[PDB]
Amino acid sequence: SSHHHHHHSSSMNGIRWIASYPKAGNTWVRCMLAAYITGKAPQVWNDIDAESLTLEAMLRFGDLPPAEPMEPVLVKTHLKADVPVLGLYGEATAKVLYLVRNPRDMLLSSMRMASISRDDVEKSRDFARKFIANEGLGWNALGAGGGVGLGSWPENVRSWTESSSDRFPNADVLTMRYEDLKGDPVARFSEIVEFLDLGGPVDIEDIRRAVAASTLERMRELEKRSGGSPIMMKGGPGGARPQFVGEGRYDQSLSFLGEDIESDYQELLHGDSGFALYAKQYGYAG
Amino acid sequence: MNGIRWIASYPKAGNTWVRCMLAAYITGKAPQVWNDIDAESLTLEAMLRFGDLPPAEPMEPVLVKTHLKADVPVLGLYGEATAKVLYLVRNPRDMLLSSMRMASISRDDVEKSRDFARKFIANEGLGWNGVGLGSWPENVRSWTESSSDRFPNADVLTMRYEDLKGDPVARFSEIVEFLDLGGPVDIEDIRRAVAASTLERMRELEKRSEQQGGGSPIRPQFVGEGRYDQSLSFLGEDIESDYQELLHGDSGFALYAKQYGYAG
Amino acid sequence: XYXXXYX
Amino acid sequence: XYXXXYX
Ligand SMILES: [Cl-]
Repeated sequence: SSHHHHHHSSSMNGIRWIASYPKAGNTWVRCMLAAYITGKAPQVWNDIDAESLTLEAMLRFGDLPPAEPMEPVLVKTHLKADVPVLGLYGEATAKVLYLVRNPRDMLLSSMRMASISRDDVEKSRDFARKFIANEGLGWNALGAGGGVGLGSWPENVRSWTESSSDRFPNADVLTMRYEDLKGDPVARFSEIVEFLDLGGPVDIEDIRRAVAASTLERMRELEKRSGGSPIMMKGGPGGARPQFVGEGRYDQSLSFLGEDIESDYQELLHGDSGFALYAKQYGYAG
Repeated sequence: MNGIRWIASYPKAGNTWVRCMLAAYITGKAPQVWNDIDAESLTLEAMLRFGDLPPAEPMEPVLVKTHLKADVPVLGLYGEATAKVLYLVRNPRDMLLSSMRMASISRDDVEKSRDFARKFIANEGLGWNGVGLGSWPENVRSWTESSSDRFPNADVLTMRYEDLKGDPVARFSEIVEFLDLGGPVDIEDIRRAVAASTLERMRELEKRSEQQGGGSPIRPQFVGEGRYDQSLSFLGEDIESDYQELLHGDSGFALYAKQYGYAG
Repeated sequence: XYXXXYX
Repeated sequence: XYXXXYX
């Protein structure tokens, strides 16, 4: 009986948008929603996908969320709210949940997901400077929304959070900071659930269990165990893929890329662009 | 006539070729790069990627390419606005192999080519790679039948890749006449648009595009040889045999294979 | 697959 | 890294 070895494998109905710029903690929230809706801990990615639609995925097959749902329908997107596809849901939209996150952390998260290691000085510097230059990820023609459909960060934020009585006349809108969720997951997630109004009293015990089911640790297990995908273990080098569930850090310094990059970032933060305005508004500007 | 003209087909059925001929005809200019083709007709799936969509109330003839089955929800938006469906069909043997080549799978990589053929056969198409395509029979059926239902205001024409290959001028003339792109159709210009779009011109278009990055058709060459009824025997007789079995039943696959002269 | 341990 | 195990 020796231990410590490793195994040898060799409106009540209507659309609820879960909208966010890439890397703002959208999947975590959807995981908590799935856990909460089903009262079961999600085990693989498909358990998460089973309880909320992804617009861009659906579009890939010519599919669309129902334009007249007879139930609450959760739909994720990173697309700007003013893309023509979203205009089909002007009236059918009942809730907008918009998740925002520190652009520093979105930048670094996106970088990892682009398979750029902080060891690759040239590629990581290039990536970070493009992000700053473009006020976000809408330069990446290969990323979500083809870049253009995503917009820069301020463009995305503005589209989802402003003039909501115009775009979605029948919807309530709630903006939630990733950082606030990290701070007090149970309190903030219960606010999300109450806001989405999926029906009936929010049981704080159900909320607590849903949060417990969706911690970084549980979601790391989910990633390894999956099953589906976030978008055949140990093939060769080329089979490696960036870790989807990372550390979920806050206000990361860009200094490790070079103090000049950090300085460029600060220049951006304290300028007069929409980027700086939103960073200030959401407490990301210091 | 205002309204959408769909250029619909299962993948690898000669869609880009027809679009090239259309661009040459509409502009009266031989396409030199991919962008000259893409300038003249929209691609549904490319647009959706941006959350964009063809106009639901078009005030002019609008050409749109898609590989999706006609019955997916997105196509449902265009029930009224659809004026013409041009559907291109091609021998599935050749779609299979063209698709296999474009997936950068070598004919002598026994395991990957075999696996690819098996999946094509098991799934009766390429709808596993996505479900929006459907199987070949599902796609063919969706576009060519019950069109009075899906697109109540549209006429439908189906053309075989192989017939286009056999007599480009006669066949493209029929396409242009059908699509109703305004004014009588001058045979000289059908001839000129066909000449601008031969395999040779398109290989040149491919090269030229590559030296300018003047677009992309979606590294495997997009413009190949356009072979017909290729044997799958090289993949193995069990696989050729499995394929033939598809042709010899009374399934939808067999029905359309027979119908379009692909059943041997 | 998906293992693992630690025995 | 990015691939799992264990072998
Ligand atoms: Cl073992």
